[PDB]
Amino acid sequence: SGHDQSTDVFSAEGRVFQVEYAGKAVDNSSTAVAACCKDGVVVAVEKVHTSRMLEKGSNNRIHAVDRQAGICICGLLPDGRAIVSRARQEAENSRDIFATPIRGSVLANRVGEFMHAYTTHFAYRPFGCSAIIASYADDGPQLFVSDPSGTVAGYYGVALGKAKTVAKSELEKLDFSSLTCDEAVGKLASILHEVHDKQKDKLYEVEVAWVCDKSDRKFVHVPADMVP
Amino acid sequence: TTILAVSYNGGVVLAADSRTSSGTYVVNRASNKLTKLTKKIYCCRSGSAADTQALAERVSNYLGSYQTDIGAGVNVATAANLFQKMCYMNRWNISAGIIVAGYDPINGGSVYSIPSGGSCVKLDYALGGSGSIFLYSFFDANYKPGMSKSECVAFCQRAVAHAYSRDGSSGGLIRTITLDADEPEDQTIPWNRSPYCMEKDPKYVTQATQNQPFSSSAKITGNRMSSTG
Repeated sequence: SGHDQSTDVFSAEGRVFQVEYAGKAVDNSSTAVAACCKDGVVVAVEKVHTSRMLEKGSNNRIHAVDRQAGICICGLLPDGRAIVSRARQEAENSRDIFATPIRGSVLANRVGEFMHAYTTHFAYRPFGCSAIIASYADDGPQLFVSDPSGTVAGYYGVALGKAKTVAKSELEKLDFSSLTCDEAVGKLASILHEVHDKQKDKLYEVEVAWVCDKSDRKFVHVPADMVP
Repeated sequence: TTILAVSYNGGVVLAADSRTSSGTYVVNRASNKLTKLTKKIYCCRSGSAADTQALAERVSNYLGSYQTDIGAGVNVATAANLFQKMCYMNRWNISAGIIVAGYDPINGGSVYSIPSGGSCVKLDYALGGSGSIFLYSFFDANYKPGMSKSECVAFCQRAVAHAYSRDGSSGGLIRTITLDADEPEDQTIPWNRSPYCMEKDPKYVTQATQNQPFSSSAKITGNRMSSTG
């Protein structure tokens, strides 16, 4: 029973239970989807709205980290914002100190080591969210997923959340060598519409954001005309 | 101290005298003032040897850590902005007048003057140290941008010489280094074969007519060189 109360503790099988648990908070959360192209990278996320009366852009899951890099949180939103607030602090340390836009490869690894430091010590709990870092710095267009463990991994296409399984099947049908950033918006948004349970989560919208040669390698929410 | 970077098309040339004086006595005759930060990013060092050396090593360390973790080369900008921050934080304690020059594949041949204050000024060519002040006119006249790698080296040598020939503080060897796509070419012109010196220039052979014999005529001849004459 004591093997799972803190993150400072391996079980006999050799796994941190508190991190697998935070990982369950991601897989009961609103489905996020992203796709790395040659042109750039696209992140879509379904936001499940609790009340009918929320504004447009309430509980914004996608955040600019720097000009070229934005996180899309999937999991506990508030935790995720602490990640974003960090990722930012790192991305601006890169501009202040080292005079350069943070590389996407670094920014992901910087965010992994942050989410990891909360899986080591007893005082902290692991982060409830996965982050989807989408950069387009000098290392080309990059997509990365930092999960609660701190495990960074680069993706072409990625799906997080409660639909992860079915949303990943639909990402495999795409050809990632071919697709542009303009097609991708339509297909990822088409995916999140298809997988989303209509009976459980009646009130929802599909916040999409990209960074590509279209947007001047600047990370922004796509206009509301491209979304469907 | 005389230092100068200049950019040619592909890359840059740093050039330096090799004299560190405690004012009027030459402590070291053969100091390398060109200090490697990374493979292709050298800084020149004017002012207190101590302070530039301590900053060159402190920055060469961060660029090493950076270069490892990003898993790629360092932009020269990065070297200059690190060197600006450290020259700026301590601008009151230290006496450091730096030139970060170098090559990265993105921007090519970049040169940054970081003088005393901790300003940081991307330029075509920078002059630092006591013996800078002589070159400024010499550049304005004879410098002509869009030089070949070969000429920019032969020039910088000529320049560093013109400076160290007039400046007391500056003198000795003219160390250059060319940083471009290819492997760094350092060369060390010894004084005995320097491109210019006042001693060997035919302008200054004929001595000033100061001494001048006891004569019966206002007609200036030459100096008195024998007691018999």
